[PDB]
Amino acid sequence: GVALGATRVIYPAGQKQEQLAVTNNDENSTYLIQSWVENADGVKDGRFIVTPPLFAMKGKKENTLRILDATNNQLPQDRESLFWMNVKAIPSMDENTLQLAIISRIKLYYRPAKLALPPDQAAEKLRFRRSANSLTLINPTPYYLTVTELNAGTRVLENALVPPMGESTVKLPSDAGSNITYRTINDYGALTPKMTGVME
Amino acid sequence: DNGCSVAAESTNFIGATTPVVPFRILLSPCGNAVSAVKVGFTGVADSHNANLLALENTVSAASGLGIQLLNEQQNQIPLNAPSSALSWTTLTPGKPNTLNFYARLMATQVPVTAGHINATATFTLEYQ
Amino acid sequence: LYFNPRFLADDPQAVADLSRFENGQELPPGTYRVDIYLNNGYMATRDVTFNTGDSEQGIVPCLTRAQLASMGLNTASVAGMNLLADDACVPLTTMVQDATAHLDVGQQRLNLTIPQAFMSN
Repeated sequence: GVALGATRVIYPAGQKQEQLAVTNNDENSTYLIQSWVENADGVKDGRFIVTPPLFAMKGKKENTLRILDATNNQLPQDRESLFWMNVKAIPSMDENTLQLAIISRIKLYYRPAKLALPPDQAAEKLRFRRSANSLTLINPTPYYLTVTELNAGTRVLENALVPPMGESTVKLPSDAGSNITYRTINDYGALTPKMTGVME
Repeated sequence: DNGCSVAAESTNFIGATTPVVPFRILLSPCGNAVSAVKVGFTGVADSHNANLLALENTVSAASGLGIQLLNEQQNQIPLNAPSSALSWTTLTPGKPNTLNFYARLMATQVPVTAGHINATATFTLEYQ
Repeated sequence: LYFNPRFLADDPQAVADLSRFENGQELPPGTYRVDIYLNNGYMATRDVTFNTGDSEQGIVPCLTRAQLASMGLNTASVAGMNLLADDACVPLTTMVQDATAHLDVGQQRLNLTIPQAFMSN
Protein backbone atom coordinates (compact mmCIF):
# COMPACT_ATOMS: atom_id res chain seq x y z
CA GLY A 1 0.00 0.00 0.00
CA VAL A 2 1.01 3.63 -0.52
CA ALA A 3 1.87 6.34 2.01
CA LEU A 4 3.10 9.93 1.65
CA GLY A 5 6.15 11.20 3.50
CA ALA A 6 4.37 14.29 4.81
CA THR A 7 0.93 15.43 5.99
CA ARG A 8 1.53 18.93 4.64
CA VAL A 9 4.04 20.80 2.48
CA ILE A 10 5.18 24.32 3.29
CA TYR A 11 6.42 25.96 0.09
CA PRO A 12 8.63 29.00 0.75
CA ALA A 13 8.52 31.63 -1.96
CA GLY A 14 11.71 31.52 -4.01
CA GLN A 15 12.27 27.76 -3.79
CA LYS A 16 12.57 26.15 -7.22
CA GLN A 17 10.99 22.92 -5.96
CA GLU A 18 9.82 21.01 -2.89
CA GLN A 19 9.89 17.22 -2.57
CA LEU A 20 7.26 14.71 -1.44
CA ALA A 21 8.09 11.03 -0.88
CA VAL A 22 5.69 8.31 -2.02
CA THR A 23 6.27 4.81 -0.60
CA ASN A 24 4.83 1.39 -1.42
CA ASN A 25 5.44 -1.03 1.44
CA ASP A 26 4.08 -4.13 -0.33
CA GLU A 27 6.59 -6.32 -2.17
CA ASN A 28 3.76 -8.15 -3.94
CA SER A 29 1.93 -5.11 -5.30
CA THR A 30 2.35 -2.63 -8.15
CA TYR A 31 0.57 0.73 -8.18
CA LEU A 32 0.14 3.50 -10.68
CA ILE A 33 0.67 6.86 -8.97
CA GLN A 34 -1.27 9.79 -10.43
CA SER A 35 -0.63 13.17 -8.82
CA TRP A 36 -1.96 16.71 -9.24
CA VAL A 37 -2.44 19.98 -7.34
CA GLU A 38 -5.76 21.80 -6.86
CA ASN A 39 -6.27 25.33 -5.63
CA ALA A 40 -8.52 26.26 -2.69
CA ASP A 41 -11.53 25.94 -5.00
CA GLY A 42 -10.64 22.42 -6.14
CA VAL A 43 -9.41 23.62 -9.55
CA LYS A 44 -6.17 22.63 -11.28
CA ASP A 45 -5.00 26.19 -11.95
CA GLY A 46 -1.37 25.25 -12.64
CA ARG A 47 0.07 27.60 -10.02
CA PHE A 48 1.95 24.57 -8.74
CA ILE A 49 3.11 21.75 -10.99
CA VAL A 50 3.82 18.17 -9.93
CA THR A 51 6.32 15.97 -11.70
CA PRO A 52 6.28 13.21 -12.59
CA PRO A 53 2.45 13.31 -12.61
CA LEU A 54 1.99 9.64 -13.59
CA PHE A 55 4.24 6.63 -13.02
CA ALA A 56 4.34 3.02 -11.83
CA MET A 57 5.85 1.70 -8.58
CA LYS A 58 6.63 -2.02 -8.30
CA GLY A 59 7.13 -3.68 -4.92
CA LYS A 60 8.76 -2.11 -1.87
CA LYS A 61 9.89 1.21 -3.27
CA GLU A 62 10.08 4.94 -2.66
CA ASN A 63 9.68 7.59 -5.34
CA THR A 64 10.04 11.33 -4.86
CA LEU A 65 7.55 13.79 -6.37
CA ARG A 66 8.72 17.29 -7.20
CA ILE A 67 6.35 20.21 -6.60
CA LEU A 68 7.30 23.27 -8.67
CA ASP A 69 6.41 26.94 -8.11
CA ALA A 70 4.85 28.05 -11.41
CA THR A 71 3.13 31.08 -9.90
CA ASN A 72 5.44 33.58 -11.59
CA ASN A 73 5.26 35.52 -8.31
CA GLN A 74 1.58 36.32 -8.93
CA LEU A 75 -0.04 35.06 -5.67
CA PRO A 76 -0.83 37.40 -2.73
CA GLN A 77 2.36 38.42 -0.91
CA ASP A 78 0.97 39.15 2.58
CA ARG A 79 -0.57 35.79 3.41
CA GLU A 80 -0.35 32.07 2.69
CA SER A 81 -2.23 30.60 -0.27
CA LEU A 82 -3.87 27.17 0.14
CA PHE A 83 -3.42 24.34 -2.36
CA TRP A 84 -4.14 20.63 -2.14
CA MET A 85 -1.63 18.01 -3.20
CA ASN A 86 -3.43 14.89 -4.42
CA VAL A 87 -1.72 11.54 -4.89
CA LYS A 88 -3.82 8.70 -6.30
CA ALA A 89 -2.59 5.13 -5.86
CA ILE A 90 -4.20 2.85 -8.44
CA PRO A 91 -3.94 -0.89 -7.76
CA SER A 92 -3.46 -3.70 -10.28
CA MET A 93 -6.07 -6.43 -10.70
CA ASP A 94 -5.76 -10.23 -10.72
CA GLU A 95 -15.98 -12.26 -11.21
CA ASN A 96 -18.07 -9.61 -9.44
CA THR A 97 -15.79 -7.09 -7.74
CA LEU A 98 -15.69 -3.55 -6.41
CA GLN A 99 -12.12 -2.27 -6.58
CA LEU A 100 -10.85 0.93 -4.97
CA ALA A 101 -8.13 3.44 -5.76
CA ILE A 102 -6.88 5.65 -2.93
CA ILE A 103 -6.30 9.41 -2.99
CA SER A 104 -4.05 10.80 -0.26
CA ARG A 105 -4.69 14.54 -0.05
CA ILE A 106 -2.58 17.02 1.92
CA LYS A 107 -2.25 20.77 2.38
CA LEU A 108 0.30 22.60 0.26
CA TYR A 109 0.82 26.15 1.54
CA TYR A 110 2.57 28.80 -0.55
CA ARG A 111 4.32 31.01 2.00
CA PRO A 112 5.55 34.45 0.87
CA ALA A 113 8.88 35.78 2.05
CA LYS A 114 9.16 38.62 4.58
CA LEU A 115 5.91 38.00 6.45
CA ALA A 116 5.98 40.41 9.39
CA LEU A 117 4.68 37.80 11.87
CA PRO A 118 6.85 34.65 12.12
CA PRO A 119 5.07 31.28 11.97
CA ASP A 120 5.63 30.20 15.58
CA GLN A 121 3.76 33.28 16.83
CA ALA A 122 0.60 32.57 14.79
CA ALA A 123 -1.29 30.13 17.04
CA GLU A 124 -1.44 32.56 19.99
CA LYS A 125 -3.06 35.26 17.83
CA LEU A 126 -6.30 33.29 17.35
CA ARG A 127 -9.29 35.10 18.86
CA PHE A 128 -12.90 34.11 19.50
CA ARG A 129 -16.33 35.67 18.94
CA ARG A 130 -19.12 33.79 20.71
CA SER A 131 -22.87 33.82 20.08
CA ALA A 132 -25.70 31.80 21.62
CA ASN A 133 -25.11 28.64 19.58
CA SER A 134 -22.04 29.37 17.49
CA LEU A 135 -18.37 30.14 17.99
CA THR A 136 -16.39 32.17 15.47
CA LEU A 137 -12.62 31.75 15.23
CA ILE A 138 -10.74 34.85 14.08
CA ASN A 139 -7.29 34.53 12.49
CA PRO A 140 -5.50 37.88 12.07
CA THR A 141 -2.27 36.22 10.93
CA PRO A 142 -0.82 35.50 7.48
CA TYR A 143 -0.94 31.74 8.15
CA TYR A 144 -3.64 29.11 7.78
CA LEU A 145 -4.48 27.88 11.28
CA THR A 146 -5.51 24.24 11.57
CA VAL A 147 -7.41 24.33 14.86
CA THR A 148 -8.14 21.08 16.71
CA GLU A 149 -8.95 19.79 20.20
CA LEU A 150 -11.28 22.81 20.28
CA ASN A 151 -13.23 22.72 23.53
CA ALA A 152 -15.82 24.97 25.12
CA GLY A 153 -15.88 23.80 28.71
CA THR A 154 -16.12 20.02 28.48
CA ARG A 155 -17.73 20.07 25.03
CA VAL A 156 -15.51 19.07 22.11
CA LEU A 157 -16.28 21.20 19.04
CA GLU A 158 -15.62 20.62 15.35
CA ASN A 159 -12.12 21.09 13.97
CA ALA A 160 -11.66 24.25 11.89
CA LEU A 161 -9.29 25.52 9.21
CA VAL A 162 -9.17 29.26 9.77
CA PRO A 163 -7.95 31.20 6.73
CA PRO A 164 -5.29 33.94 7.01
CA MET A 165 -6.84 37.31 7.90
CA GLY A 166 -10.08 35.35 7.97
CA GLU A 167 -12.61 33.55 10.14
CA SER A 168 -14.41 30.25 10.54
CA THR A 169 -17.53 29.34 12.48
CA VAL A 170 -18.46 26.14 14.32
CA LYS A 171 -21.59 24.91 16.11
CA LEU A 172 -21.70 25.39 19.87
CA PRO A 173 -23.98 23.43 22.27
CA SER A 174 -26.27 25.59 24.42
CA ASP A 175 -24.74 24.16 27.59
CA ALA A 176 -21.08 24.53 26.56
CA GLY A 177 -18.89 26.14 29.22
CA SER A 178 -17.31 29.58 28.96
CA ASN A 179 -13.68 28.38 29.08
CA ILE A 180 -12.38 27.77 25.56
CA THR A 181 -9.21 25.80 24.86
CA TYR A 182 -7.58 24.74 21.61
CA ARG A 183 -4.50 23.41 19.90
CA THR A 184 -3.22 23.69 16.33
CA ILE A 185 -1.48 21.39 13.87
CA ASN A 186 1.87 23.00 13.03
CA ASP A 187 4.21 23.07 10.01
CA TYR A 188 5.49 19.62 10.94
CA GLY A 189 2.05 18.09 11.34
CA ALA A 190 2.29 18.03 15.14
CA LEU A 191 0.02 19.36 17.89
CA THR A 192 0.98 22.67 19.49
CA PRO A 193 0.47 23.28 23.24
CA LYS A 194 -3.04 23.76 24.59
CA MET A 195 -3.97 27.43 24.76
CA THR A 196 -6.78 29.31 26.45
CA GLY A 197 -9.16 31.04 24.05
CA VAL A 198 -9.08 34.82 24.19
CA MET A 199 -12.12 36.90 23.26
CA GLU A 200 -12.01 39.31 20.31
CA ASP B 1 6.06 13.40 9.32
CA ASN B 2 4.74 10.36 7.43
CA GLY B 3 1.03 9.85 6.82
CA CYS B 4 -0.52 6.38 6.75
CA SER B 5 0.11 3.57 4.31
CA VAL B 6 -3.27 2.51 2.91
CA ALA B 7 -4.35 -1.00 1.98
CA ALA B 8 -7.94 -1.19 0.75
CA GLU B 9 -9.84 -4.46 0.66
CA SER B 10 -11.84 -5.16 -2.49
CA THR B 11 -15.37 -6.53 -2.26
CA ASN B 12 -16.64 -9.67 -3.98
CA PHE B 13 -20.29 -9.58 -4.91
CA ILE B 14 -36.61 -1.15 -6.43
CA GLY B 15 -34.99 -0.46 -3.07
CA ALA B 16 -34.38 -4.18 -2.65
CA THR B 17 -30.91 -4.93 -1.30
CA THR B 18 -28.49 -7.84 -1.07
CA PRO B 19 -26.88 -8.68 2.28
CA VAL B 20 -24.08 -6.33 3.43
CA VAL B 21 -20.51 -7.46 2.75
CA PRO B 22 -17.86 -5.99 5.04
CA PHE B 23 -14.62 -4.50 3.79
CA ARG B 24 -11.87 -2.56 5.50
CA ILE B 25 -9.43 0.15 4.58
CA LEU B 26 -6.37 -0.32 6.75
CA LEU B 27 -4.15 2.66 7.55
CA SER B 28 -0.92 1.05 8.77
CA PRO B 29 1.76 2.05 9.58
CA CYS B 30 0.83 5.64 10.49
CA GLY B 31 3.18 8.49 11.38
CA ASN B 32 3.52 9.50 15.03
CA ALA B 33 1.82 12.81 14.39
CA VAL B 34 -1.34 11.81 12.51
CA SER B 35 -4.46 13.25 14.16
CA ALA B 36 -7.52 13.09 11.91
CA VAL B 37 -8.57 12.47 8.31
CA LYS B 38 -11.64 13.39 6.29
CA VAL B 39 -12.60 10.34 4.26
CA GLY B 40 -15.00 9.91 1.37
CA PHE B 41 -15.88 7.87 -1.69
CA THR B 42 -16.09 9.21 -5.23
CA GLY B 43 -17.12 7.50 -8.44
CA VAL B 44 -19.67 7.50 -11.24
CA ALA B 45 -23.14 7.73 -9.68
CA ASP B 46 -25.91 5.46 -10.94
CA SER B 47 -28.30 7.41 -13.19
CA HIS B 48 -31.32 6.35 -11.11
CA ASN B 49 -29.72 7.02 -7.73
CA ALA B 50 -26.99 9.60 -7.04
CA ASN B 51 -25.87 7.86 -3.84
CA LEU B 52 -25.45 4.54 -5.61
CA LEU B 53 -22.25 3.65 -7.42
CA ALA B 54 -22.92 2.74 -11.06
CA LEU B 55 -21.90 -0.68 -12.38
CA GLU B 56 -19.63 -0.95 -15.41
CA ASN B 57 -21.66 -1.27 -18.62
CA THR B 58 -20.60 -4.05 -20.99
CA VAL B 59 -22.11 -6.68 -23.29
CA SER B 60 -22.31 -9.17 -20.41
CA ALA B 61 -23.05 -6.71 -17.60
CA ALA B 62 -25.97 -6.81 -15.17
CA SER B 63 -28.47 -3.95 -14.93
CA GLY B 64 -31.19 -2.48 -12.74
CA LEU B 65 -28.63 -2.56 -9.92
CA GLY B 66 -26.20 -0.14 -8.27
CA ILE B 67 -23.77 -0.45 -5.36
CA GLN B 68 -24.54 1.16 -2.00
CA LEU B 69 -21.71 1.91 0.44
CA LEU B 70 -22.30 2.00 4.20
CA ASN B 71 -20.20 3.04 7.19
CA GLU B 72 -19.56 0.76 10.17
CA GLN B 73 -22.95 1.72 11.61
CA GLN B 74 -24.54 0.67 8.29
CA ASN B 75 -25.63 4.21 7.48
CA GLN B 76 -25.43 5.17 3.81
CA ILE B 77 -22.25 6.94 2.74
CA PRO B 78 -22.93 9.89 0.41
CA LEU B 79 -21.16 9.29 -2.91
CA ASN B 80 -19.18 12.29 -4.22
CA ALA B 81 -19.86 14.34 -1.09
CA PRO B 82 -17.93 17.63 -0.99
CA SER B 83 -15.24 18.03 1.68
CA SER B 84 -17.50 20.53 3.45
CA ALA B 85 -20.03 17.73 3.99
CA LEU B 86 -17.54 15.29 5.51
CA SER B 87 -16.86 14.89 9.23
CA TRP B 88 -13.44 14.21 10.75
CA THR B 89 -12.36 10.65 11.52
CA THR B 90 -10.03 10.60 14.52
CA LEU B 91 -6.83 8.56 14.20
CA THR B 92 -4.69 6.90 16.86
CA PRO B 93 -1.32 8.65 16.43
CA GLY B 94 1.56 6.43 15.34
CA LYS B 95 -0.57 3.29 15.27
CA PRO B 96 -2.62 1.19 12.85
CA ASN B 97 -6.07 2.59 12.16
CA THR B 98 -8.74 0.40 10.60
CA LEU B 99 -11.73 1.90 8.82
CA ASN B 100 -14.69 -0.46 8.43
CA PHE B 101 -17.33 -0.30 5.70
CA TYR B 102 -19.98 -2.38 3.99
CA ALA B 103 -21.04 -2.70 0.37
CA ARG B 104 -24.27 -4.13 -0.98
CA LEU B 105 -26.30 -4.11 -4.18
CA MET B 106 -29.58 -2.27 -4.49
CA ALA B 107 -32.22 -2.56 -7.22
CA THR B 108 -32.90 0.53 -9.32
CA GLN B 109 -35.11 -1.21 -11.86
CA VAL B 110 -37.39 -4.24 -11.71
CA PRO B 111 -36.96 -6.69 -13.17
CA VAL B 112 -33.22 -6.65 -12.53
CA THR B 113 -31.28 -8.40 -15.29
CA ALA B 114 -28.42 -10.78 -14.52
CA GLY B 115 -24.83 -10.34 -15.67
CA HIS B 116 -21.33 -9.56 -14.42
CA ILE B 117 -21.19 -7.05 -11.56
CA ASN B 118 -18.08 -4.88 -11.56
CA ALA B 119 -17.35 -1.38 -10.34
CA THR B 120 -14.58 0.97 -9.30
CA ALA B 121 -14.49 3.80 -6.80
CA THR B 122 -11.95 6.11 -5.22
CA PHE B 123 -11.50 6.55 -1.48
CA THR B 124 -9.97 9.90 -0.53
CA LEU B 125 -8.18 10.52 2.75
CA GLU B 126 -7.63 14.21 3.48
CA TYR B 127 -5.13 14.76 6.28
CA GLN B 128 -5.80 17.38 8.91
CA LEU C 1 0.05 -6.83 -14.88
CA TYR C 2 -3.42 -5.39 -15.40
CA PHE C 3 -4.95 -2.10 -14.28
CA ASN C 4 -8.65 -1.31 -14.55
CA PRO C 5 -8.84 1.35 -17.31
CA ARG C 6 -11.65 3.23 -15.52
CA PHE C 7 -9.14 4.37 -12.89
CA LEU C 8 -7.39 6.34 -15.64
CA ALA C 9 -10.58 7.69 -17.22
CA ASP C 10 -9.18 11.24 -17.09
CA ASP C 11 -5.88 10.30 -18.72
CA PRO C 12 -6.53 10.80 -22.45
CA GLN C 13 -3.38 8.75 -23.19
CA ALA C 14 -4.76 5.91 -21.07
CA VAL C 15 -4.60 3.35 -23.86
CA ALA C 16 -0.94 4.08 -24.57
CA ASP C 17 0.07 4.55 -20.93
CA LEU C 18 -1.73 1.45 -19.71
CA SER C 19 -0.13 -0.66 -22.42
CA ARG C 20 3.34 0.54 -21.38
CA PHE C 21 2.67 0.18 -17.65
CA GLU C 22 1.24 -3.31 -18.08
CA ASN C 23 4.47 -4.17 -19.88
CA GLY C 24 6.64 -3.10 -16.94
CA GLN C 25 7.49 0.49 -17.88
CA GLU C 26 7.98 2.90 -14.96
CA LEU C 27 7.55 6.26 -16.62
CA PRO C 28 5.75 7.41 -19.78
CA PRO C 29 7.24 9.77 -22.33
CA GLY C 30 6.96 13.37 -21.17
CA THR C 31 8.89 16.39 -19.91
CA TYR C 32 10.26 16.07 -16.39
CA ARG C 33 12.31 18.16 -13.98
CA VAL C 34 15.47 16.10 -13.44
CA ASP C 35 18.93 16.42 -11.92
CA ILE C 36 21.48 15.84 -14.67
CA TYR C 37 24.81 14.21 -13.89
CA LEU C 38 27.60 13.63 -16.41
CA ASN C 39 30.49 11.35 -15.50
CA ASN C 40 29.31 11.46 -11.88
CA GLY C 41 29.41 15.26 -11.88
CA TYR C 42 26.32 17.35 -11.14
CA MET C 43 25.52 19.51 -14.19
CA ALA C 44 22.09 21.04 -13.65
CA THR C 45 18.47 20.64 -12.59
CA ARG C 46 16.00 21.49 -15.33
CA ASP C 47 13.27 20.15 -17.57
CA VAL C 48 14.31 17.36 -19.91
CA THR C 49 11.96 15.87 -22.47
CA PHE C 50 11.86 12.06 -22.61
CA ASN C 51 10.62 10.29 -25.73
CA THR C 52 9.86 6.63 -26.48
CA GLY C 53 13.11 4.90 -27.41
CA ASP C 54 15.07 1.67 -27.70
CA SER C 55 16.13 2.00 -24.07
CA GLU C 56 15.60 -0.65 -21.39
CA GLN C 57 13.19 1.71 -19.62
CA GLY C 58 11.41 2.46 -22.89
CA ILE C 59 12.22 6.18 -22.91
CA VAL C 60 15.26 8.31 -23.78
CA PRO C 61 16.22 11.93 -23.06
CA CYS C 62 16.28 14.56 -25.79
CA LEU C 63 19.58 16.41 -25.44
CA THR C 64 20.69 18.92 -28.09
CA ARG C 65 24.21 19.46 -29.45
CA ALA C 66 24.43 22.79 -27.60
CA GLN C 67 23.27 21.19 -24.36
CA LEU C 68 25.86 18.41 -24.62
CA ALA C 69 28.59 20.93 -25.47
CA SER C 70 27.71 23.03 -22.42
CA MET C 71 28.31 19.95 -20.28
CA GLY C 72 31.79 19.51 -21.74
CA LEU C 73 31.30 17.38 -24.85
CA ASN C 74 33.74 18.15 -27.66
CA THR C 75 31.14 18.02 -30.41
CA ALA C 76 33.74 18.28 -33.17
CA SER C 77 35.12 14.96 -31.94
CA VAL C 78 31.89 13.08 -32.64
CA ALA C 79 31.46 12.03 -36.26
CA GLY C 80 28.41 13.57 -37.88
CA MET C 81 27.29 15.63 -34.91
CA ASN C 82 27.87 18.77 -36.98
CA LEU C 83 25.12 17.65 -39.39
CA LEU C 84 22.35 17.73 -36.76
CA ALA C 85 19.91 20.63 -36.39
CA ASP C 86 20.27 22.94 -33.38
CA ASP C 87 17.10 21.55 -31.81
CA ALA C 88 17.69 17.93 -32.80
CA CYS C 89 17.78 15.22 -30.15
CA VAL C 90 21.32 13.85 -30.29
CA PRO C 91 21.35 10.02 -30.34
CA LEU C 92 24.11 10.07 -27.71
CA THR C 93 24.54 6.37 -26.97
CA THR C 94 24.78 5.28 -30.60
CA MET C 95 26.86 8.18 -31.96
CA VAL C 96 29.36 7.95 -29.13
CA GLN C 97 30.65 4.46 -28.43
CA ASP C 98 30.35 3.49 -24.76
CA ALA C 99 28.38 6.61 -23.89
CA THR C 100 25.49 5.77 -21.55
CA ALA C 101 22.26 7.31 -20.31
CA HIS C 102 20.03 6.06 -17.50
CA LEU C 103 17.13 7.68 -15.67
CA ASP C 104 16.59 6.85 -12.01
CA VAL C 105 12.83 7.37 -12.01
CA GLY C 106 12.44 7.41 -8.23
CA GLN C 107 14.78 10.35 -7.78
CA GLN C 108 14.37 11.77 -11.28
CA ARG C 109 18.14 11.70 -11.67
CA LEU C 110 19.51 11.43 -15.21
CA ASN C 111 22.95 9.84 -15.21
CA LEU C 112 25.00 10.29 -18.37
CA THR C 113 28.50 9.03 -19.06
CA ILE C 114 30.71 10.09 -21.96
CA PRO C 115 34.22 8.65 -22.41
CA GLN C 116 36.96 11.14 -21.53
CA ALA C 117 38.29 10.92 -25.11
CA PHE C 118 35.26 12.92 -26.31
CA MET C 119 35.36 15.60 -23.61
CA SER C 120 36.72 19.10 -24.22
CA ASN C 121 38.65 19.28 -20.94
